[PDB]
Amino acid sequence: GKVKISIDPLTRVEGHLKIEVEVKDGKVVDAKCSGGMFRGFEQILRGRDPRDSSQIVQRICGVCPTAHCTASVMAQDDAFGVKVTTNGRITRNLIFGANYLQSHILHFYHLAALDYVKGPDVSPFVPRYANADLLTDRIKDGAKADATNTYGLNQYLKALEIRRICHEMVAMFGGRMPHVQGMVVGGATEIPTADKVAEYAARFKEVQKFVIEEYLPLIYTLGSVYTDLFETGIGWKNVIAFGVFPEDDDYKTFLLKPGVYIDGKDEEFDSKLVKEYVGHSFFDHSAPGGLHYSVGETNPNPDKPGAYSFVKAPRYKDKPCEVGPLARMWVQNPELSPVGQKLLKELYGIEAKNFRDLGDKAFSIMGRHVARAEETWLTAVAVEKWLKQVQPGAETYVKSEIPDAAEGTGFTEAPRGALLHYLKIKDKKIENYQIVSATLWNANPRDDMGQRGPIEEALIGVPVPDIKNPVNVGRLVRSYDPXLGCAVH
Amino acid sequence: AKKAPVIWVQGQGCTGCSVSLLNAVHPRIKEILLDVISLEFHPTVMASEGEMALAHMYEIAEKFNGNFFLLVEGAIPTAKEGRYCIVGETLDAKGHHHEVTMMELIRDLAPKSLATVAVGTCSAYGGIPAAEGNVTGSKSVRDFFADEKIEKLLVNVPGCPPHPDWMVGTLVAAWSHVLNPTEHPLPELDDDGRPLLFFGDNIHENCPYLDKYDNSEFAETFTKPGCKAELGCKGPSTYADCAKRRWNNGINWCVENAVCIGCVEPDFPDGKSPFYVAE
Ligand code: SF4
Ligand code: SF4
Ligand code: SF4
Ligand code: FCO
Ligand SMILES: [Ca+2]
Ligand SMILES: [Ca+2]
Ligand SMILES: [Ca+2]
Ligand SMILES: [Cl-]
Ligand code: NI
Ligand SMILES: [S]
Repeated sequence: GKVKISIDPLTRVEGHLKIEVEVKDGKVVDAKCSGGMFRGFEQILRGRDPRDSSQIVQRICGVCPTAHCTASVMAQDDAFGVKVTTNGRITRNLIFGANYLQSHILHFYHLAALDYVKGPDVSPFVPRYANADLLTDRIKDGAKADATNTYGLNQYLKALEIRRICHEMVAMFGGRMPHVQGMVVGGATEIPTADKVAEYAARFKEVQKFVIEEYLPLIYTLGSVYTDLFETGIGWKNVIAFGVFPEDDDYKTFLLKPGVYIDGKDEEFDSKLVKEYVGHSFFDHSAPGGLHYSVGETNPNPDKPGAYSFVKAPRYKDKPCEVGPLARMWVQNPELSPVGQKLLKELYGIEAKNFRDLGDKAFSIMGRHVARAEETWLTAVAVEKWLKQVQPGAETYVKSEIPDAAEGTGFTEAPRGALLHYLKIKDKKIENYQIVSATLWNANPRDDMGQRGPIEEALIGVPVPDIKNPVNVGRLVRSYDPXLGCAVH
Repeated sequence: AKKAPVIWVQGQGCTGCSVSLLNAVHPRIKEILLDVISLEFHPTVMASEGEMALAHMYEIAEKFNGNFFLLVEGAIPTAKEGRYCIVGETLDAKGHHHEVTMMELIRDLAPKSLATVAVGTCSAYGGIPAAEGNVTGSKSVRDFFADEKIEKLLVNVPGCPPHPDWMVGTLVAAWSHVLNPTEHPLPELDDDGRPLLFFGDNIHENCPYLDKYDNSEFAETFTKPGCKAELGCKGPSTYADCAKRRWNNGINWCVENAVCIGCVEPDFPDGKSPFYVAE
């Protein structure tokens, strides 16, 4: 009595995604995640001036280009042997942090929310699933249903302007957005002025007000209606984080620390243990057993028997691990926002001080949205601080020369999860460039040992009581905020 | 107040053209969506998914045959029978599955369109996906149309990404033309099919640093005063109105901040590289 459901395109994610599920007795019993578009940035990059990489790599994704830019310039800083100044480090954090706010807001509202909020009866808000299990369907008190839906929809509409303001903030020291000009090997290209710091701060305060007063309350209210969605979309419960937003010049300390949590245990992150498998991916490897990214290979092969995705399969100590706000917030375990502390008590009867106090609820559809909203607040607190630390007039750029032969790795967290760029230079040109991105860790296919990727695994057990309106499949997928351009590059 | 029907498709894109559109002002994106266009299909933002989303796209392409704009973001890969870009899966009168390639999608929808508008340098000219080293046979809309012998009005709005003013302005000008062609002639295009409205000015000729250039005052590093030419600026070989319009609602632009990398040009990126070596 199994039924197959195939969804291609899985919309309201970035890029080209197919999801296939098998359903039996009203639940998903198997799943496959497929990325169907390839460009091959790692091939395109070969033979170029290594400095070009921080422009080229941004075109992997127009939603998170600052993350790729950050990883690339850090790889170049490492390979070129240059140390960034205090003000360069802070300026880079302000450019990138403004897009963290943009990206999370864009995701929750403009990608995720139409699985819960009933939009107006015009395209692109319709057509939609006939039985979409929306706020207007769930809340049985009709006036409350209308009021809650209108509250959510008005925030969706307002968030269009708030996310645009976040890009003004990125452009302030980044030049433009998408695709900044302001981050380069050696630091940042424009020293902040007092006036431009004040202009960034004024916009930031408007974004921060929306985050605290509108976005956080909506997420906690939404979860209080969809309590069943804290109880499914579980997955491996293994998470990894690389560290993001260095808070000191030697990159010893971060806003959100590196770490791994596997099978209920915390451990340190050791980059030596990252490798990629391709048994079910459209790629050829010169040797068996998975490849560490420092010897990564990008030899596309769409004819590879048994393969089903252009996404490779990264594993840590041979374990699938997921990434993103859930991962970072779980690893760091920061104190929850005052709004979260209050609304968890008021709306759920939950006493919670720190993220891990959510317990099992963290590893779920709604847990992922909560983690993302809380991280948006946490990032806003950091930006507010960085705006006080940044020094008008202080040098942000240090000169460098392209080395003949070198290697460097830039580690960061994209809004969607752990990100590194590995750069090898020979004869002053890119010899190899290997990208291990965020959605790569989430939306990957089975490895050579048949272990499902995190999204594939998290789909197992998701309820599908109505096969013609399988809304929880998309809800699970979108809770991960996938970017398939990043996943495949 | 009839809105322009739009089907927005993505090939080998990064969604940056879409994101840049979301940054529009005067009008902003809310008014664009509710008042200016009917965005019928767009994979990043639309409510429906899978079968329902594709069925809706095809229904609109039929009902609005010869009366919708096909907006294309990203390049079209032709190697390996188009299999480097699968845009969806269709189901027959029987129950079987068929993948749809970017090639197949464009070949299908372009002849149904009123006009095709290639937004971004990828779709207009090939861009980064078509750059040296790629193995996907990545192609622009104009080249794919030429190979396919498709004659359909085509307008290119390049940039990586294009400014929202360029995309909105071009689309509004095209729609105005359709509604009243003699009152609103189509924007004059250059040899590369992009409107002179936005791409007629040379950046360098219009640059506020031109006085410094003329006096040989060149910035020694990014954070020193002077013209950016020695840092790699491609303003001299680039045609766009960025010096006037600036970016992100007038907040900054590439040349003030750093350098122009020639992102609107048909030879971007290879003809504009290395980015940090002077022209
Ligand atoms: S033109 Fe540039 S911004 Fe637009 S899809 Fe291509 S890479 Fe992305
Ligand atoms: S080289 Fe660049 S910075 Fe200098 S005048 Fe020309 S466009 Fe302006
Ligand atoms: S200034 Fe140059 S790189 Fe920047 S948007 Fe304009 S054409 Fe593109
Ligand atoms: N955030 C983001 Fe994009 C993804 N996944 C990257 O890296
Ligand atoms: Ca195939
Ligand atoms: Ca890779
Ligand atoms: Ca033909
Ligand atoms: Cl703008
Ligand atoms: Ni992205
Ligand atoms: S980002």
